[PDB]
Amino acid sequence: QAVALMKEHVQKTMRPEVLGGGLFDLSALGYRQPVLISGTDGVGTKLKLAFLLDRHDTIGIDCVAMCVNDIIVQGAEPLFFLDYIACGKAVPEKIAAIVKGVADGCVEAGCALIGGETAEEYDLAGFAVGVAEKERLITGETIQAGDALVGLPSSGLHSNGYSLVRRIVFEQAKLSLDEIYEPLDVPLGEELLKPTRIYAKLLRSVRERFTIKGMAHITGGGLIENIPRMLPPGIGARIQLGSWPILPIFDFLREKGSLEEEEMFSVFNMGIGLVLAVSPETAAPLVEWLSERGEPAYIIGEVAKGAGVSFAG
Repeated sequence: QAVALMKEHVQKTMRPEVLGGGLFDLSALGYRQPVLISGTDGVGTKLKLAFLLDRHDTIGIDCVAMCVNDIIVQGAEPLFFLDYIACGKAVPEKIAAIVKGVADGCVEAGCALIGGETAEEYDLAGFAVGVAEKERLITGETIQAGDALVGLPSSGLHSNGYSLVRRIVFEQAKLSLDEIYEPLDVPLGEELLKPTRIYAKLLRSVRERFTIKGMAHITGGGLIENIPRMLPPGIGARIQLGSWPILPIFDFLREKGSLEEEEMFSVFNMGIGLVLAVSPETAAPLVEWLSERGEPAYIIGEVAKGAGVSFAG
């Protein structure tokens, strides 16, 4: 049954270009000068929570999101994904649940799960491949002083800063994953397990109506480390504190862990999972457009001559 359920999950991700191992017929898409963008990633310490809660049908999404979000910031469209599950002994139902999350993420990203491997607690590793029109690569090179930074909200902690989280919730506060602590509105275990947002579909819609000069996926190192990766040399970012909603989970962690402001921004996404750089005149229109489709967005700052990220207000 587990195997049967596993095949059903994979089948949902299929797209017409997949030709029965699965091959991907790129020629069907009609790219003139195709450039392949790939990436690999592991969930990380967040996996430890999956173990403790015996809930494995969502971490697969985090895995897919980490690989896919990094691909789309370069302007690529995700094509296919492959997973690698390592474990002591393989329990069918367990593997089936891990794959289900991967498939769900793949469905959200629009990429097909064309391959997998279960080799004999566990560890998950994902690999995504995307493609972009060579002359349509988003490099951030055209970003100039004065451009606006529009941030799209994260769903929560996403997949970074879990080492610190585990230290705070287990070593320091000695909390229970089943308890509800204010300002959180659900059990801590559930909050810490919320899957990472996948921005693939949204960005594909946005890019059809607007010119995105650059993008940054907020992962390791937070806003501080990732925003500069999309900016040209000589250009820095000025973030306006209080221009976007800092999710409760972060206020919770700051309190329960007696954390300093700088450490926070150096580890957590603080509420923003993807930052977009656009010309000044595009900022408000973009935000309004997203608003009408039920997507919140915030003008979190602007770029300026210099380098690095600084905060104000």
